[PDB]
Amino acid sequence: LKIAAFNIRTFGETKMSNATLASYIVRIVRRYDIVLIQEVRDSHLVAVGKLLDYLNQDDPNTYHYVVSEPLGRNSYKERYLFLFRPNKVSVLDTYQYDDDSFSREPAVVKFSSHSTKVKEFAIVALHSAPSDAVAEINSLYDVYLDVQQKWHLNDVMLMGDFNADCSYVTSSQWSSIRLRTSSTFQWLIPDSADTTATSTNCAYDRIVVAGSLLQSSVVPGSAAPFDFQAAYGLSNEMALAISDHYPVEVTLT
Amino acid sequence: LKIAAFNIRTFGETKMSNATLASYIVRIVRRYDIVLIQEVRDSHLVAVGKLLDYLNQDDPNTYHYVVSEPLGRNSYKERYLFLFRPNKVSVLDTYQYDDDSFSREPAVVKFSSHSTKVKEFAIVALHSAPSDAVAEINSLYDVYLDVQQKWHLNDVMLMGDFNADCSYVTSSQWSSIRLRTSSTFQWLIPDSADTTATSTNCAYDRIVVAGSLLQSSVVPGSAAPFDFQAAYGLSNEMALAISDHYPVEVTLT
DNA sequence: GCGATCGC
DNA sequence: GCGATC
DNA sequence: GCGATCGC
DNA sequence: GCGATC
Ligand SMILES: *[C@@H]1O[C@H](CO)[C@H](O)[C@H](O)[C@H]1NC(C)=O
Ligand SMILES: *[C@@H]1O[C@H](CO)[C@H](O)[C@H](O)[C@H]1NC(C)=O
Repeated sequence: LKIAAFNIRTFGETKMSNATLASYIVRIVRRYDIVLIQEVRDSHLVAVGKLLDYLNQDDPNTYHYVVSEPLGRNSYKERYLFLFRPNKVSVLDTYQYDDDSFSREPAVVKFSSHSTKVKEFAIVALHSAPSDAVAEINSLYDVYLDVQQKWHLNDVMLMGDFNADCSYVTSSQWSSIRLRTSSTFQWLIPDSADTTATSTNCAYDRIVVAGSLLQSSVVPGSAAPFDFQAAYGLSNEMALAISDHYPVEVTLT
Repeated sequence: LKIAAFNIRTFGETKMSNATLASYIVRIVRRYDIVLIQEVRDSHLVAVGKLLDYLNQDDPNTYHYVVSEPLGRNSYKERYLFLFRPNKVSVLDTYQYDDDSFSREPAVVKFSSHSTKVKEFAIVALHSAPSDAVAEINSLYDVYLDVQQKWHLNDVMLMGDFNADCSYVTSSQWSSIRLRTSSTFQWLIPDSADTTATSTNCAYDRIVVAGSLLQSSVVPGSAAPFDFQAAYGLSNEMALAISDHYPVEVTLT
């Protein structure tokens, strides 16, 4: 099973209405069984509708989805969108963590997976606020505890664009982040990875796993950023038109 | 007499050490009798030394100067530098306004001018904080009153990079700015001027005059931004390497 | 400092 | 058009 | 979100 | 290397 987290810069009607752009997004999305799409700025779900239409052109149930409400303290809101192949996994339950620790309160989905060692697991999504990256990543530790009590599940994948490097999270701040220091979690995407399509070299996008079953289901060395620029022979300009971030992915067995 | 205010993006040792860059700065500076240079990030005055050396290669007294101390609340400091031709004008007095209304407290120079209608006038320099543009421009009204009481002088020129347009000062904020609403002042650079070398079209840099004598000394239509890119046949890249702003200038008679 | 979209 | 973001 | 220098 | 800016 292939899972990815993808920050698609300002995913909305404008990008989904460009046929060239749409085609590349569709291509990327089709690589995965489960894909978290962040930065969905689509109050009426018109862009999301268009995407599913493309994905479901040959079989109406190729992909299904779960979408959060528009999240944000002020006028700037984003949804978390989970795309999944219904023949591979099912959604057992979902929940919106709500506390005010986060700009975009984490969306949590409990999945059933027939084809892998782990049979049931949750995914916690987070597109952190660049400005409050340290505190938010640190707050995810409490979300993990929450999920654990709510569903009696230890097998949890924490994923998204954490802004977890470069100017947002410096080297001296790591020690104050419980999600990082705790031995309960395994960070699949290392600090040395480059998850940006831009000129920077930053490990913004992360994949964090907790639980013995989930940890043992991970295929060694499968976790990495997917450089779509290199894969598809695009120019930097074309790559940036799709997104400023690369998806981060992992394979489960 | 020709007076200008020029924000030279990060004026410092790096820019002054590039001979091509230095040459263009020198060319620009030589157009004027009095020139306010902002964004001087030169704690030891090495860049300022180099500039004067160029300017004074043929006659040791071609240009003289007055420099403020490094100004700023925190670690980011800038000096205000006034370059003047000593055969044209003299410095009678200077003063550092100090209150905490400003990020970079205005430097004030009182000049003597033999060749023009106005014989004595002050120049108030301000490189406002982009973020607190409205309040700072509004605070200049109080500085004007200050100068007026200190020296019994009504002939005052307020100049610099006020960040007075586009996202920093919007249309609905103008009415709260006393320097703008008061009939005491004449705004020489209009809102329709473009003072940036970048792609934006903004009237950031301004020239404001108070006092009857000074107002009547102004040559009608002489006040404008000096587009050095167009003047010297530079590429956009070369122009931006010099500065992101154009000098604003005026002629007095 | 810059540039972009959304959602009014 | 422009504010709140990334 | 990005990129630049200074001044440690 | 990195924080405080523009
Ligand atoms: C799609 O976006 C790209 C990359 O930004 C193009 O430049 C193209 O202009 C857009 N769409 C067109 C009209 O088909
Ligand atoms: C001067 O700066 C320019 C413009 O940015 C050049 O690209 C040039 O590389 C610099 N100086 C050189 C070494 O002489």
